[PDB]
Amino acid sequence: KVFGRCELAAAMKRHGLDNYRGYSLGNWVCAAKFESNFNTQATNRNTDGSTDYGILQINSRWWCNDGRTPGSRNLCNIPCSALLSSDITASVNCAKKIVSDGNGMNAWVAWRNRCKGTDVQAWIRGCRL
Ligand SMILES: [Cl-]
Ligand SMILES: [Cl-]
Ligand code: NA
Ligand code: NA
Repeated sequence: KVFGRCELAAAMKRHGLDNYRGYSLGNWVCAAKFESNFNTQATNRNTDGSTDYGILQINSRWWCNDGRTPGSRNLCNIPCSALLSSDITASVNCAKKIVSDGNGMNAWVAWRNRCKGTDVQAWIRGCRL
């Protein structure tokens, strides 16, 4: 599913991401835009052989099991395919674990390079939330 901007913002609010660990909703919408273009089906392979999955591009080396990333961890205890669903629950629940692991949203490269230090509020402007 390809979300609209305000549709995704509302879904992330419903799932508890607004101000989660101090990150306002716009941060999460901005990260999703540049990680996946709001497409839950997005996948991208990394040089080390791991793969990133879903709307927030969660990596199989640490967070999910895809059956082809040797020695990796499954810290979210889920198959990576669950992160491609039109229902974002599994992606949100795993993202909450990631953002709590000490490095905050710096775990998402696109957030650090394209959202951090910008007016992220703009990503939720106009939306009914
Ligand atoms: Cl959803
Ligand atoms: Cl933080
Ligand atoms: Na915001
Ligand atoms: Na893994």
